[PDB]
Amino acid sequence: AEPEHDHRKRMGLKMLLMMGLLVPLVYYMKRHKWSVLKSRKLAYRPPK
Amino acid sequence: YAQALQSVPETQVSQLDNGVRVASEQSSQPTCTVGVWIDAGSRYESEKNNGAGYFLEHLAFKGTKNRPQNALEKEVESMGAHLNAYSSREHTAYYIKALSKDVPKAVELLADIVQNCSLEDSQIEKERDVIVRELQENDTSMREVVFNYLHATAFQGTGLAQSVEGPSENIRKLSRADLTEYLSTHYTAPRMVLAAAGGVEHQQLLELAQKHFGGVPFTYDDDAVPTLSKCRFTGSQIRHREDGLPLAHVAIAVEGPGWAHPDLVALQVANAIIGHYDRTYGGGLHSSSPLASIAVTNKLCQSFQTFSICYSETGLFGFYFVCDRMSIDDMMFVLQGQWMRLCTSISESEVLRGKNFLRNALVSHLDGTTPVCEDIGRELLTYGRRIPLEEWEERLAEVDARMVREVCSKYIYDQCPAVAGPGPIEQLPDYNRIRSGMFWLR
Ligand SMILES: CCCCCCCCO[C@@H]1O[C@H](CO)[C@@H](O)[C@H](O)[C@H]1O
Repeated sequence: AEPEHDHRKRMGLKMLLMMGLLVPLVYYMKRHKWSVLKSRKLAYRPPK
Repeated sequence: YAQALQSVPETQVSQLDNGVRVASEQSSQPTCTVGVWIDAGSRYESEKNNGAGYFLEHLAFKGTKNRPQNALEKEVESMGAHLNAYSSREHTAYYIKALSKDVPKAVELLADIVQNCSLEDSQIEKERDVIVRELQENDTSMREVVFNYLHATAFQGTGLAQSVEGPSENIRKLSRADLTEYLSTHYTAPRMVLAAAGGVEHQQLLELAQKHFGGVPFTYDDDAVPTLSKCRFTGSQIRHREDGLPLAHVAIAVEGPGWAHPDLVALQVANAIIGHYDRTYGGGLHSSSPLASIAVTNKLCQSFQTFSICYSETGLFGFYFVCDRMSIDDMMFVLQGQWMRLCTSISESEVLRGKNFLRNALVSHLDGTTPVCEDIGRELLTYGRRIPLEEWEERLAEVDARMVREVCSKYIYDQCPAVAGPGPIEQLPDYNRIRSGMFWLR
């Protein structure tokens, strides 16, 4: 019914490892660019 | 020319058994200017000490114990001599300009100030409110607040970050004492220099100084000069926004090498390439300085200036433009593009001029007596001795293209800059953007 089976799974393995590796990288990358905001600091200084 | 340089008299130098270095350049000019240049600035202050040196400046002239206000003023005015001075973050100075017929008198006056300021508890309290006011005037000069803010963030958390005038709180409360405390701590011979230029002859100077500067060192501290705590640079920004102003100010910069370092020449040559603009120029045809040309073609700004402000062991190599609310972006875009171009694909045809333009400055850097004195004063204080035009020449007369690149790129490429901007700056893109404007998609 599905001759792929074995092929489809060895493939599933390889995909899972990429997701594992790829998301954390882009996560660190996303976190990196943003930091400039997350860390940012406002202040209001009317001359009164 | 080369001969003109070669025939430029040497600058006599000699230290006292005291520690003071006395240097000068004898010319002929019936006039001249002499003054002392201190190894003291705001950099040397504390969180509570900061402002002293400035509070101090505003009293330096108002009289000494040996001769009160009414007199000091009267005695100088009366001899047609001019007494003026200043103080930065690492460098203060007081100078007088008279007829070289008064080296001895001037010299005495000088000393009497850097050694015995009245510090009249009654005068102080007055200047206190004079500064607090003068300070609120320095304020609306958005051209200066911007630089201050630059330093602030550039060297955030360090001695440099503090402004040369200081917080209003400090000024509102510094004590007759603190001032004295600041004076007797930094105004010492080892850190001071007595320089001059005019018809004055070295010897008459030395003696005169050696006579009124009767300082005496006991311990080893007195005789030694303390090195300051290094200042950490920080790629960061600070945005003082207010669409209420007519136009915006921007200043971006990377950390500089510091006096001692040679490259400050190649680097000084690069800035000569991007130069500066100012709506009163006549030049949509300006030689290079495309930044200026572009600034004219596309109306990018009211003006801009390239600068290599440096200190003992650090500095700031950047640029600053004044622009309308709407052309902030392109301007920054175009400029930041020039730095890259500068250190990624410069040309000989460029550096050649660059040099020349510098040499012409390099020389007019010494137009008059007051200014010359300024060099001797500084040079010694920051370099160690004096650099003759004849020298500066070579130093910057052997900078080729590849040299500019190698350096500029060494100090600019992919570095985290420090920007500052007051005024209507909504259009100025985020840090990340100006950041990735630090690497060329070579
Ligand atoms: C977004 C993450 C994508 C992960 C990559 C998909 C990997 C597919 O890889 C596949 O693995 C099979 C098993 O060895 C091979 O037979 C196929 O030729 C190969 O293309």
